[PDB]
Amino acid sequence: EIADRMYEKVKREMEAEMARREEEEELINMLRQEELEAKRRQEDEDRKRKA
Amino acid sequence: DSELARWKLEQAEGVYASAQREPLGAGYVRGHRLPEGLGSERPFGVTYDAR
Amino acid sequence: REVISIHIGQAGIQVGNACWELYCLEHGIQPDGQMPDAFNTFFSETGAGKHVPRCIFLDLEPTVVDEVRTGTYRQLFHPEQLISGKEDAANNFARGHYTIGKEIVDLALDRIRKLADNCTGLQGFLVFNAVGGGTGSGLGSLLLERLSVDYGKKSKLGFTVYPSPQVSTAVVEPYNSVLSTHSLLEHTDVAVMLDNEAIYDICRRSLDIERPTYTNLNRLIAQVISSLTASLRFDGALNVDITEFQTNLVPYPRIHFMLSSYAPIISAEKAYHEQLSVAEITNAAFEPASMMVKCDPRHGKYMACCLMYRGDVVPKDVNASVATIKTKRTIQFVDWCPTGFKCGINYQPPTVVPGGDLAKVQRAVCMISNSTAIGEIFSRLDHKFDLMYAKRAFVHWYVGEGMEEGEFSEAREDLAALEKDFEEVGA
Amino acid sequence: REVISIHIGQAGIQVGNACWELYCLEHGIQPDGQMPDAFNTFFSETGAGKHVPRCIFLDLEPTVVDEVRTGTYRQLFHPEQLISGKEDAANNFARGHYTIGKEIVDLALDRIRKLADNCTGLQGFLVFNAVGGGTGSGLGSLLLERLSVDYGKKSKLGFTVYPSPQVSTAVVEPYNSVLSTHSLLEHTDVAVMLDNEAIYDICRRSLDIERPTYTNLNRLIAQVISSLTASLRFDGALNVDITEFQTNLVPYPRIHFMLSSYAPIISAEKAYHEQLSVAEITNAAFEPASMMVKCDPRHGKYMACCLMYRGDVVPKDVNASVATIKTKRTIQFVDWCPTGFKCGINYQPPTVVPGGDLAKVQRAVCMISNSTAIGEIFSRLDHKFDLMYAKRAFVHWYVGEGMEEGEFSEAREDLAALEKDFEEVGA
Amino acid sequence: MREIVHIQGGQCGNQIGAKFWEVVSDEHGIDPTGTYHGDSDLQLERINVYFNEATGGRYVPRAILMDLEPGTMDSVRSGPYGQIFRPDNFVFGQTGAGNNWAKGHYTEGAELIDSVLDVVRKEAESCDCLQGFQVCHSLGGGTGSGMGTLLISKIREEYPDRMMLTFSVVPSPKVSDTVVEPYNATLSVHQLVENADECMVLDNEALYDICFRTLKLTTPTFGDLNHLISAVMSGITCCLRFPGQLNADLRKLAVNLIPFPRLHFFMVGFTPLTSRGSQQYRALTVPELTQQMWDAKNMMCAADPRHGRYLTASALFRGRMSTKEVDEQMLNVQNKNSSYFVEWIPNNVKSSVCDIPPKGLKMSATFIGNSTAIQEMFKRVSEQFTAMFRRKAFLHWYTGEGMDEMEFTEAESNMNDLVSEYQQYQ
Amino acid sequence: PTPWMDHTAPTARGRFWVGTAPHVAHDTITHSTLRSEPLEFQQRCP
Ligand SMILES: Nc1nc2c(ncn2[C@@H]2O[C@H](COP(=O)(O)OP(=O)(O)OP(=O)(O)O)[C@@H](O)[C@H]2O)c(=O)[nH]1
Ligand SMILES: Nc1nc2c(ncn2[C@@H]2O[C@H](COP(=O)(O)OP(=O)(O)OP(=O)(O)O)[C@@H](O)[C@H]2O)c(=O)[nH]1
Ligand SMILES: Nc1nc2c(ncn2[C@@H]2O[C@H](COP(=O)(O)OP(=O)(O)O)[C@@H](O)[C@H]2O)c(=O)[nH]1
Ligand SMILES: [Mg+2]
Ligand SMILES: [Mg+2]
Repeated sequence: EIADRMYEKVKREMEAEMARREEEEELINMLRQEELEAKRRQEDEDRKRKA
Repeated sequence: DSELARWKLEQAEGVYASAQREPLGAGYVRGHRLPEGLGSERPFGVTYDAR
Repeated sequence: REVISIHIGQAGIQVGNACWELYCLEHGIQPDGQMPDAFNTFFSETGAGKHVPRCIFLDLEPTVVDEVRTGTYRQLFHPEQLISGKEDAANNFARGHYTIGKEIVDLALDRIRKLADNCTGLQGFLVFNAVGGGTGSGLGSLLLERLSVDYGKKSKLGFTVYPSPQVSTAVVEPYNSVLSTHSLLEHTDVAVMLDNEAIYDICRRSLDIERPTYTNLNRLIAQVISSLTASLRFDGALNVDITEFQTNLVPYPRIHFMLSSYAPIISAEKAYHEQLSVAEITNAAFEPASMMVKCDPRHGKYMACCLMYRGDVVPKDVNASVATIKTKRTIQFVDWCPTGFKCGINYQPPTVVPGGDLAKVQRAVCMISNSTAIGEIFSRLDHKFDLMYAKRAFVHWYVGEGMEEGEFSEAREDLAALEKDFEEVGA
Repeated sequence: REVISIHIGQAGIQVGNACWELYCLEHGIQPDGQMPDAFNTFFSETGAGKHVPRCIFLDLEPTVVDEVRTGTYRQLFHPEQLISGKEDAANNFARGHYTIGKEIVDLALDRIRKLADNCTGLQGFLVFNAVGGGTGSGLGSLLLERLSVDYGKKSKLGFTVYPSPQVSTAVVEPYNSVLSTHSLLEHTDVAVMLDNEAIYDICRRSLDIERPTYTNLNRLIAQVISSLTASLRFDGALNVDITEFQTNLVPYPRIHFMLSSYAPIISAEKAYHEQLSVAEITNAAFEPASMMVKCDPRHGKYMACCLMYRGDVVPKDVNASVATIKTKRTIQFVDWCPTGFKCGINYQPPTVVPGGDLAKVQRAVCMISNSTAIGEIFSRLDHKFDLMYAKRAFVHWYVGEGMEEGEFSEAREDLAALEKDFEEVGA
Repeated sequence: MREIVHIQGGQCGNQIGAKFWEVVSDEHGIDPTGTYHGDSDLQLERINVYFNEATGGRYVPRAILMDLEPGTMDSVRSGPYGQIFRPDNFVFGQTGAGNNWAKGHYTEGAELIDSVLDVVRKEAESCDCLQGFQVCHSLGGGTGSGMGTLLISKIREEYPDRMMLTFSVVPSPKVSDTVVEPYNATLSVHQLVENADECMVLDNEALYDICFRTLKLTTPTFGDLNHLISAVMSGITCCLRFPGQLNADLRKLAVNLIPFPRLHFFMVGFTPLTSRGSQQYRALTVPELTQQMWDAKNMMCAADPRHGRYLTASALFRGRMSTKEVDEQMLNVQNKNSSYFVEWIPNNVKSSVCDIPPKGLKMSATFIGNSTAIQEMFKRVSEQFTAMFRRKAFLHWYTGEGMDEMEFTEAESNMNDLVSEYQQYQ
Repeated sequence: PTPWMDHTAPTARGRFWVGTAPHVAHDTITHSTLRSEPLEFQQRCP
């Protein structure tokens, strides 16, 4: 039964690590998206300038 | 020269690292959580009764 | 068993002013002066339920004294007991010993007289002064001289503050120090040195307070004084009174200069991690990383050591640790004293001051030793005295006040005689 | 019985960051420091509900140290125990052995002294370092030298990290390797080589992780360390302490360089499928496809072997398996000993770490042998040290720090003498 | 902790530094007002390397702008992140050297250097433990090269144990601005080889080539070029400002790259650089970054490194990467093209990893190669120097100021025997 | 409480080493002794 409780703990910690990794990678992609859209705005304002 | 502005200046510059590492009288705090009893009710160190 | 404490100079009265905050906290006295037997060595009950201390702050400049008279402890100190002159000696030994002392010392001593007459079982005196200044040096020496001719037989504990080697705040303090020692030799029975740089390095290293003001220094010095008088104030498993240091620490009538040390000086976070036991604080009390005087005991040999233990300490492990110390070979004793120790144990643990940086620990150690590194310190002050005196610099102020060259030369050879005594004793 | 662990360099304390994560999960200690006697060999129990490890992390650059100070294990490690210099040694042996060591080694040794005095039944020291870098090699040798002076008779397990032949990240690591060995010879008692390329191969082949970082490497290194101290921590059927490697594996005072290996390195899906027994892991621990150092022991002849066993294992079949190894002819032993093994059995199975790539395994093996293939590794490094020193490359950096060519020449010939020793004993 | 002081000379140096402080400030997340507004707390830990705390959350950079004409200062205060410099660090002359090395080294220096030395000395002792100085300047202009050069000599004379970086651009005949280019470049190099610890050679011709081919930009103004060099300088000091799995500061990079005390002229590259159109059609793998690193059309000098050998090389990576891929990629590039590397040093590649990528990328890289193809560029300059000095063209504007002929002969000899010893080690 | 009045504790009402306000006004010694209350001043001190 102690063995059973231990591998239960293992599964719990597995799920926890998965959740943390997911939220972190999401934040990273969000930062990337914001930097990309800033780039796009810089790209558009120069075309406005030339017009 | 006012309590408010004087306090807001410190509230603003509390983000500085030296402001937290050189508190004129306090000393470095480390922000460690203690087990709620070692500060006031119980004294630090190992305890074996003499009295 | 009663002892009175006088404070001379601007440094002395700031120190004892930290001390009395510690004392009222140790005995449960709120600063207004009433309780909500153990106290009777300091506070004499009088007036209406008032525990008024056996102490006189005396000084020439009224700035710090009336600062006390308006501070939080307005109601504690008897108003008459705070003697205040009108104008300073201004870092001038001659001015404090001949010009202004001549009007102030008689009033000081005949106060002292009626304090001692209110006293019953007077143990001794203990003075607080820094010998670098003018008032604490000059009229302090004059006060000790007239106290010695008044009583003589009563032990006088002198807790002096010497100037550090490199960190220094005055220019003529070599002159003041030399002239102060010339009387501190033959008047004080037991004199404890405490410079400021050593406490600076302690506050930086262990207490990790990096911008230390004078209060932090005065706070932990008050902890040391309270620690070596807790045997008188409270009953212990093995108590030693103020007469013991007279016998057990002074092997020769002129070798009385004692390094101090305290352990554990530890903050709140460093307490939650270190395990506080007896063997390691006994170790901690011996390295120069926790001494109150910036000197190198590895270059010196111990004469006699004394160990005050406060708090939860049993005699078994203190005997064990002292055994380990005597069996270590890093530190060495003189060939005269196989019994080079004197232990002491008291029950009451050291208290905490709110706003202070020391955590509440079960136990503490106050080491008071005797060595030859002090002989190295006096030669260090002697060199920097001789350099300035070779050009007769600053001498005209003393001569203009009324002193001359005779006592300069004779105080110089007196420290040279003390040096030869330390070199003769160490062998 | 206690053993303390010091970590030197960038690689050292990252190995510690994995080792102590493993120890805390083994003894059920949360990272905050308190459990919700087996621990007594690693954590001393201060006060009430708090265990603080017997370790010192040290480095010259503060980047990785205060990453630890701000990581998840802020409360576990004593604040003073983490030691950080002001500036790095920068891949420079002379700089990290004469310029900055002279400042840091005194504080380190005067800290381990009070850690030892806290300890009671000290078994020995075990050190963690990599010799390719500057901090690990230079002041690692300096620290080991003064430790040998201070204690000497106590054993010192050195788990060093040598540079791989072809996969390498630095340029002057041949200079640093040679100069570190020259003192690792006569200072360490028992030295274990760990190479990164072989661990990359293990993680690629067995663990099938095609993109391994340093975390995985340090994870299974911690598995090896924990496996060879598990005998001290927990009781088994046939236990073996730290002093036995000293005798059973070192036939000559200057031949102490042990290959290590581990089995079974098995992922989560390969366990629930392979049928694990003692015979196959005793086999698998002997193939070069599962050693921790990239060398071919097929070329070498074994001197001695040590077999740690953890988990569900009986002495019968481990005896039968080692009999099969002794009777196989694909590996050969040296004639200088007919008895080439030392078994060891402990009951507790190896624990699993969350996020770790290994599975819950019933039983595991840690092999620590000694052969002549290590004599081949040293010659392989000696070749590329000659190549760069023949053109006097990079020498001006070390000479600028204050060294000369004498120590290069004498370290070179010292490695040649050691090469002579292995080819002589192999005969 | 470890401290870096910045020094910018000349018009090029000033505008490079303007983009530099823009990029670094954007990395540490500090606004153009001068207050922190970032997200992660990793940024706060290592901003003492580049900033000082002034008042109420005001971080001022540890930089010294220096030139001889107010126009550059106006262009500094005009753009954003121009209100964050301390105006006392605007140490600044009034007359203007103007493409005269003698003016920038004897006439105007004799009165500007005392003041710039005072400000740099105050900014040096203001911190605790210096790591080194970092100078961005040119080799063609006068107030940049000459003034910066004497400043280098004064600093190395006062602080000999501190590191020293010089981001210096060199003139190229294809993109040649002024006429006294070799007269200034030769003398400045002759002083750099005995004073500077190491130099990172840059040039505008290779930059225009990069923005043409890889970036596919239409109008490469100076903003983007200074943007590329700024990304390079952020990449080289990323190891100090952010924790990593393998740290490599300036000094260890130096000791890994410089085998002989006179061999310290590096060529630099940067990865990844892709056009906006082809920006999302690619993958982000360590092989993908490595093939763009070791490409010869990505070096930032007009010196094809495949025209010679490498002596040493380094690659600083940023991002969550697998170190095994890093090492095997470095080993593959070393084992395939074995002729491009020197034989008497095994494993000529130093590597390092930091876990924080630059803002906008998932995984970036910075290459620093100490090759022997630099003697091509130095011969390319010295042959123009001998062509002019053969008949003393333009010589009198230097001669009538204090400079004499033996100085030019010495610079010739020092340039000639330097490229001789590069050829020798080739 | 105020400074101008005495701060005496309720047990140490009237004693020798301590007193500045009258314990009891208009109580004769002989009166009290006949009432057999012990003379307050005679109580001892340490
Ligand atoms: N430990 C400690 N020393 C102090 C403190 N204040 C002053 N001192 C020392 O006192 C020495 C000089 O004497 P002061 O106390 O300042 O003045 P004085 O002794 O009264 O002499 P005068 O200035 O002439 O009145 C200096 O060297 C200080 O180190 C303090 O708060 N704590
Ligand atoms: N196995 C393993 N090796 C590592 C790790 N980190 C660094 N190394 C090795 O360390 C060697 C270089 O030394 P470092 O540990 O990085 O740095 P150092 O030893 O402190 O020397 P300095 O950089 O001068 O301070 C490289 O050859 C790496 O192989 C790690 O996490 N695991
Ligand atoms: N990358 C870049 N190069 C520049 C810039 N401004 C000038 N340069 C280069 O610098 C050289 C001229 O240097 P100059 O500014 O006159 O130096 P100074 O006169 O000493 O200040 C020319 O070859 C230009 O190519 C710039 O904004 N960016
Ligand atoms: Mg004074
Ligand atoms: Mg390192």
